[PDB]
Amino acid sequence: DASTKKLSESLKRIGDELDSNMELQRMIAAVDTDSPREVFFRVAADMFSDGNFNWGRVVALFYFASKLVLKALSTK
Amino acid sequence: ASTKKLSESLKRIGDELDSNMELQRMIAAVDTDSPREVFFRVAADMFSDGNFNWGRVVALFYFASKLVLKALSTK
Amino acid sequence: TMGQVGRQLAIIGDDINRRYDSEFQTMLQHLQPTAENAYEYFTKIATSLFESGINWGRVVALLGFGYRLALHVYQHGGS
Amino acid sequence: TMGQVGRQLAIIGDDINRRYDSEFQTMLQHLQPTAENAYEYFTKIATSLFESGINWGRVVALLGFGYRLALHVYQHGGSGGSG
Ligand SMILES: [C][C][C][C][C][C][C][C][C][C][C][C][C][C][C]C(=O)O[C][C]([O])[C]OP([O])(=O)O[C][C]N([C])([C])[C]
Ligand SMILES: [C][C][C][C][C][C][C][C][C][C][C][C][C][C][C]C(=O)O[C][C]([O])[C]OP([O])(=O)O[C][C]N([C])([C])[C]
Ligand SMILES: [C][C][C][C][C][C][C][C][C][C][C][C][C][C][C]C(=O)O[C][C]([O])[C]OP([O])(=O)O[C][C]N([C])([C])[C]
Ligand SMILES: [Cl-]
Ligand code: NA
Ligand code: NA
Ligand SMILES: [Zn+2]
Repeated sequence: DASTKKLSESLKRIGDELDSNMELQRMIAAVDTDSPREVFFRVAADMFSDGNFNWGRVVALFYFASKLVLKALSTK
Repeated sequence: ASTKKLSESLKRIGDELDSNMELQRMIAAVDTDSPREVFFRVAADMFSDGNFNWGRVVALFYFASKLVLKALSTK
Repeated sequence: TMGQVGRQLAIIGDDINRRYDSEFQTMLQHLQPTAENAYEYFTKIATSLFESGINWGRVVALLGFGYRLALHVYQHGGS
Repeated sequence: TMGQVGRQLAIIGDDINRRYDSEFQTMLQHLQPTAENAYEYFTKIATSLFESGINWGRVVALLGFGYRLALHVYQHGGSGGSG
C-alpha cells in the first residue's frame, strides 16, 4: 500500500497505446449502425471464445466498450 | 473552477449506490455463471418505458461494473 | 413478467434521481465546452473526491459525471 | 466465421499484451490484501496518474488495474492484521 512510480508509468504506456490506436478507433467508428448493446454482447463473448485470457484483452474490451456507452448515451 | 459542492454531491450519490441493499441483492442474485447475458437483458429492459435520467445511468453503471467483476471471477 | 430486473433497476434509478435531484443538478452546472476542458475539470473533481476517500459507489458516481462531461462534448461544444 | 469483430479485438488485445508485457506484469506486483488497502492504493495510483495528465486511454488503463485489484480481493480477500 505505497510504491506507485513504476505502476503509474505502466498505466501511462498502456493507456496511451489505447488512446492513439488507430485500428481500435476505426473499429469503434465502424459500428455506428446502432445497437451498441448488441455489439458489446457479441464481442465480449467472441473475444474470449478461444479459451484465452489476458489483461490486454480486458483493457481493449474496456476501451471499446466505454466508447459504445458514449454512443449509446448519444441517442438520449 | 470549483469542485467542493460537486465533490460532496458525488459522495452522496456514490454512497447511496454503495449501500443500497436492494441493488446489492440484485447483483448477488445474478451469480450462477452468466453476467454477460444478464447485462444484455437489464440494459434494454431498463429503458423499455421510454424514460431517461442519470439516476438510471449510474444505477446501471454500478450494476454492470459488479457483473464485470463476477465475469472476471470465472476466467 | 418480461424485463422485471431491468424495470426493478430502473425503479431504483428513478428513486436515486429524485432523492439526489440537487446532486445531479450540480453535475449539469459543471459541464465543459471542450474535450481538454473536460479532462482538466474531470481531473480536479476526481482528485478532490479521492482526497476524501472512495468506495466502489463513489468511483461509479465519478465516472457517471465523467460520462456526463463526455456526452456533452460528444454532441455539442467542440464539434 | 461469426464473431470477426470480437476476434479482431482479441488480436489487438493480444498485441497490446505482447508489446507491453512488462507494463502488465508490473500490475501484478501491487496486489492488496483487503478492500480498504485496495481503495487506499487505488487512490494513490489514480492521484499520481491524474497529476501527470490523463486521456481517455489512461482512465481506461487505471480502471483495468482497479479490476485487477478488485478481482484479487473479491476472490482472495484478507482481513487486515499486517500493519
Ligand atoms: C466491459 C465493460 C463495459 C460494460 C459496462 C458499460 C455500462 C454502460 C451502461 C450505460 C448505458 C446507458 C445508455 C442507454 C441510454 C438509453 O436509454 O438507450 C436507449 C434509448 O433508445 C432510449 O430511448 P427512449 O427511452 O425511447 O427515449 C429516450 C427518452 N428521453 C426522455 C431521453 C427523450
Ligand atoms: C469500465 C472500464 C471502461 C473504460 C473506462 C470507462 C470510463 C471512461 C473515463 C471517463 C472519460 C473522461 C470524461 C471526459 C472525456 C471526454 O471529454 O470525452 C468526450 C469525447 O467524446 C472523448 O474525448 P476524446 O476521446 O479524447 O476525443 C475523441 C478521441 N479522438 C480519437 C478524437 C482523439
Ligand atoms: C463505466 C461505468 C462503470 C464504472 C465501473 C468502475 C468502478 C471502479 C471499480 C474499481 C475500483 C478498484 C478499487 C477497489 C478494489 C476492491 O477491493 O474491490 C473489491 C470489491 O469486491 C468491492 O469490495 P467492497 O466494496 O469492500 O465490497 C462491497 C460489498 N460486498 C458485498 C462485496 C462486501
Ligand atoms: Cl464486490
Ligand atoms: Na519509488
Ligand atoms: Na517485485
Ligand atoms: Zn489473487
